[PDB]
Amino acid sequence: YAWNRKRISNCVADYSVLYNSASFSTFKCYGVSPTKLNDLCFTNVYADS
Amino acid sequence: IQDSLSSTASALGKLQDVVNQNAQALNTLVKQLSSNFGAISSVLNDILSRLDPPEAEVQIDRLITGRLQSLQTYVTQQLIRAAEIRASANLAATKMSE
Repeated sequence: YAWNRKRISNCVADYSVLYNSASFSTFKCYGVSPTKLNDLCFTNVYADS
Repeated sequence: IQDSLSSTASALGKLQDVVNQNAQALNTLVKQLSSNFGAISSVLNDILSRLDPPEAEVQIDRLITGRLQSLQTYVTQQLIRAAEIRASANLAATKMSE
């Protein structure tokens, strides 16, 4: 009910590590395939926890 | 006649209309490339560089269907216009001969 939103910008993100980390039980991506994340550039990334 | 042609600008409206119609049809056909048609994006490279195979076939297919429809409409319009222009050209040939 009070989800915390974190801002991410001005950095390089190596999503390969996150995808390969087996600790993540559920890893679903809708607008983009998880594998392709390493060769894209975004205006900014929002993280909600 | 020389003075009228040199002064008035609307004399050749018959030819100007043909030129404008063709240019406008081409402009519409080109602009049609910028429509999503329901896909996530209207850029094939962006679709391919974001989604993966099996997926992204839906997006490519939506774009294909939309663009194919646009091309078919353009070609049908061109065929009808060509028929009209051929009628005019046959009339002009008859006028020349007679």
